[PDB]
Amino acid sequence: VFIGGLSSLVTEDELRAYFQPFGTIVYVKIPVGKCCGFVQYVDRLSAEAAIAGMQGFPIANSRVRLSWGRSAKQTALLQQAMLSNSLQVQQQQPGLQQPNYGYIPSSTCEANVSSTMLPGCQILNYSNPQQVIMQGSEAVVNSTNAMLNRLEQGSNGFMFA
Amino acid sequence: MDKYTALIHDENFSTLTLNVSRYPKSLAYWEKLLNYIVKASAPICKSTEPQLLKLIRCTYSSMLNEFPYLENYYIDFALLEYKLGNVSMSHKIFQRGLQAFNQRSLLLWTSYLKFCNNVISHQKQLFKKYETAEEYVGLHFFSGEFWDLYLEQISSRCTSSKKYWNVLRKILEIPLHSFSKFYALWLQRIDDIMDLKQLSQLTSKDELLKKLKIDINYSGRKGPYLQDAKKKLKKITKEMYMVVQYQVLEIYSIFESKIYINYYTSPETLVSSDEIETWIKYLDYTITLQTDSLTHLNFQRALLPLAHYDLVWIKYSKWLINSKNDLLGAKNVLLMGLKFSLKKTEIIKLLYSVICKLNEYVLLRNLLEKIESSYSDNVENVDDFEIFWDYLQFKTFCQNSLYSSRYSDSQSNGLLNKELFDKVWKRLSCKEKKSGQEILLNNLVQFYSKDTVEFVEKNIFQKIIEFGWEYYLQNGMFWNCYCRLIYFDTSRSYLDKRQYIVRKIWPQIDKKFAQSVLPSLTEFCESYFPEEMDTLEEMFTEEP
Amino acid sequence: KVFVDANRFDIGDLVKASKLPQRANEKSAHHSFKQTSRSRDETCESNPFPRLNNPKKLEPPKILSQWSNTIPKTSIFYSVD
Amino acid sequence: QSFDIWKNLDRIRSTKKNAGQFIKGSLLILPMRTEDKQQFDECMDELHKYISKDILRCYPQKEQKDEGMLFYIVLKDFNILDSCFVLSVLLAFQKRLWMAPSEKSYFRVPKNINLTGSFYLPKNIETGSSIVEVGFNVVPDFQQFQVKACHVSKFMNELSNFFSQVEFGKCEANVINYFKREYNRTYSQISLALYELPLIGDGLFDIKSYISKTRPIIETSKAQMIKHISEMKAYNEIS
Amino acid sequence: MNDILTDYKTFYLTHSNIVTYESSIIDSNTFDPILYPELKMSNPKYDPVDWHKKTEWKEAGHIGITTERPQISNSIIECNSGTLIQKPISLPNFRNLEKINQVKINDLYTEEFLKE
Repeated sequence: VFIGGLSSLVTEDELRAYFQPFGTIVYVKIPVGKCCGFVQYVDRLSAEAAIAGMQGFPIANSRVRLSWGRSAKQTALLQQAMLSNSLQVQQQQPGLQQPNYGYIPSSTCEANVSSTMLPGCQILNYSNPQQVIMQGSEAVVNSTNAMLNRLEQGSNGFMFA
Repeated sequence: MDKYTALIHDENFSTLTLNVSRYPKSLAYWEKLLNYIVKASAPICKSTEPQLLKLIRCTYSSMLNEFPYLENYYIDFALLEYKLGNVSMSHKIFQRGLQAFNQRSLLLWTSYLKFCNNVISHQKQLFKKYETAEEYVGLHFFSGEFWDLYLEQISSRCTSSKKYWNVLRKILEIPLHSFSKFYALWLQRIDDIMDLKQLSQLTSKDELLKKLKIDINYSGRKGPYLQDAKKKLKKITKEMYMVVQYQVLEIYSIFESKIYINYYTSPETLVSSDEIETWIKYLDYTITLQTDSLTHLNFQRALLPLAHYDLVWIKYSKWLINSKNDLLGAKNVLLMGLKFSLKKTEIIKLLYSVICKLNEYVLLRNLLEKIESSYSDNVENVDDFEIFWDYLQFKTFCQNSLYSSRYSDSQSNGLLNKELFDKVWKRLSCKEKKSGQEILLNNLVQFYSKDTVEFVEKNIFQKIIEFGWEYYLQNGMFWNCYCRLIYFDTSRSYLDKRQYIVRKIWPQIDKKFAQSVLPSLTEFCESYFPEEMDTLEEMFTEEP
Repeated sequence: KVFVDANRFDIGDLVKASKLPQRANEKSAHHSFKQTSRSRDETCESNPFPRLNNPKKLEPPKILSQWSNTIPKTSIFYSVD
Repeated sequence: QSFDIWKNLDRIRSTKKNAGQFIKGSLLILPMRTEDKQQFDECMDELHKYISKDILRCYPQKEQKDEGMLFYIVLKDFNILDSCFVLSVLLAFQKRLWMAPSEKSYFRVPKNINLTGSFYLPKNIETGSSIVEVGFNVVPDFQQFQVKACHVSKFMNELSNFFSQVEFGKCEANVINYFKREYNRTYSQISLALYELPLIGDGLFDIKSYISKTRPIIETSKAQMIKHISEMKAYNEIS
Repeated sequence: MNDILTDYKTFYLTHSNIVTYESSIIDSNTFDPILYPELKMSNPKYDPVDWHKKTEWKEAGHIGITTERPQISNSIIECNSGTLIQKPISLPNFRNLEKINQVKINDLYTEEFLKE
């Protein structure tokens, strides 16, 4: 996603806090003072859900402008080949080499495994920053426990995100 | 010896039946048992042994009561009973097959109508069945076979040839996978018209006279005027072809190209990472178009490949809640989603909320009894915490609403009712074996009153100190909670709560545990007591 | 048990019955392909994962050749091969 | 208007333009639950006194749960009013236990409450707001209806406006035994689905062979995701 | 917002009774503190309570890329064929037949960040 129209008073952690529950997230780097950011998800489904859900929402009192937009490498490539104005052709983003069976897209797990591998559960997942973890049994305990931690520490001021 | 007794004294039958009766929800055992019983009657006819036909019927009926989304076995069981002489039973077999699919399956309607053409022999009743199948499974993307079957019956029975033009004009606007055949029918049938009175078969005569400036009763030379007529109707059909071609080609290029599996398969199968994504996108597409038969049909169509996954059971229920506002519909979708999905916890958590919002609380009070009786009154010892906590919140809501408040200043007694606090304490007593102890502690310190906090401090925290259990003494969240209980109590002043904490909680924690307790207790003392931070640092300095 | 058309319980015996004698040796000696007779006794266990055994995508919807120029000329998404 | 049923009922008697003559072959079944039977029997006995026994019957179930009794309420051949009276009384009484435990008068309905429940009609109806149909109904023959949270007077008003429109036809004599048998089949199925909640892994799934069947594909899947992250890291890297 | 809705649902379930809840339900907002936190979680912009020209219709199959799609104005596909025979069917009215080839894109990326 290209998140455009930012306040420029918003950090990267505070911008990770908005766009994280839509799905797991590879990187959230933002340029120094171009008043616009860049968020990249693992899933196409989660990124489309983020553009639907967060369109025009105000981050630090400025209506935000969400749309698509390439990476940092491709942007440097297009910028130098546009100052040389030669071709400015792009490259397709890499596929997941499907059929992939473990993964149920748009799903987050935040942190010994004998799982019965049945269909309704989730077996594999992407780790949060990055590597691949076998999904444990106790996702809800770790998640709920971390959000009680986040509430009690954020009320006193140790994370603005 | 006959076929039945010979079959019973066979050795394989006890093994196949014991493997089915041990492992019910594995499908291959059922199909092995079934193929063996059918092969054990090598001519099947009307004279085979009735003690053995009763067993083939019990096998098929029990399998289809276990695995109700198996489309091909309803067809096969109905065709077996059709072979055995009675069509009266095969009607019932197809109709429970349609009902377990909630009337929205294409294959059972197609096979039921190619069955019913032979045996129903009454024309208006057969056409009422085709109208029923149309209103349920008509707008299916692959329903070219249904409509072509329907046009076959209309062109063979009817003598009027008006009903053919009617039905074909309804085919022309549906976005089917193979709509070009149903356009070529219309094109050659316009081109096969002969005189001006038959142009009123399509539309009304005044619609022609206004929209296309064409008079049926133009008497005169009717050659050129009929050719003008055919060219203008072919132009209108070309425009409607463009609209249906756009919608068909858009659905095919984006969504329907990517789904490879459309069948139920078995409860042990896994659906790819591609097709979970394209079914979620394709349901999200369908909801936008605001055609309701097509939306119920696409949800019932997506529940063939991943019925068990439960992503759809929740998405379909939330569609019935917040887009169409039919909330008993969304209660019934989750009630039917408990039977299929293997991960029941998210559906039971949403289900409790849907039942509470409908103001049907006795159904909640009865539904909690099936969970607290499914574990045999021992839900306090459940392995997964996610079941117990969703249970305990709504059981606390009901237990506050039955028994009126026991404490002062109008406070419902929450977790500390003597029937619920025992369920809390039998789980806090297991001490590390059960997961999720910290959330029980952290949800027991929100009382903020005098006698309520005094109950909590006298019953859990003091008693964990009195038993001296090592897991909670070791763990810094316990002492953070035992400070945060007293400090947010609105019955004490500042001096006595600060003096109570620093003088009678912090001395009690053992200095051998300080390396784990101090990182959690330091954040408390840094947030609320910055002045008394040096006392806490000098209680746990490295040199005594 | 349904779509094979030779193991169907209603028209099951008729298809085998009307196969014909083929009293010509060269009638069977003409074709050298496989028969692919799918038995009725097959189960759920074989082909456990349908994607991994190589599947085919469904064919695109056929359109009228006389109106083949009225199609949208560019698709939306860049698709390869 | 008021919160006394009789004033609302005499209003709906006077102003509703043939509110008397009944509906042909009209049958309505409303299954309701109660925790205690002795509170229920007083309301149902007073209710039985006012309405003809042939018109309203109460079929107890077999008491299979033995805790929550499930009584079917059937109104056969009711008028346009009898329906309003019985529905207002029962829809208030099954919510009297939770909200107003002190008032205790089975024909006067206090003003803090709102009427909310559901009833079943046969499917062979022709209808040619506050009462809506449902989509995705679960009993194979009948049409579940929802009534959403109204006053007592608006409930009477909307029940009369609803039963003016509807037009019943030609059910069997014992269709009520069919509904009893069917609704008991449905809640036996969902109870026996909750009894499979512990028993998923190895209880009835032959996990010993399922794990050996889908161990290598989870392993190749994990390989493909690790390869994906390294490939995507090389794609984003400026280098 | 997700943390607040989760902890407030957990708090309300254990500190409030039905007599408070059924008097807390008001219908113009269809707000209900048991179920409304369960629906408002991942989407912040949630209103609780002419379709062919919204920005959810126009970019339906594909987000960001807006195309006015051709459609028939009076379609009969919701009507059953048991009721189409009662009176003869009118001709179709069309809308947006000029735009089967036009697709348009609001490229925020290039304009606001590549070309500043």
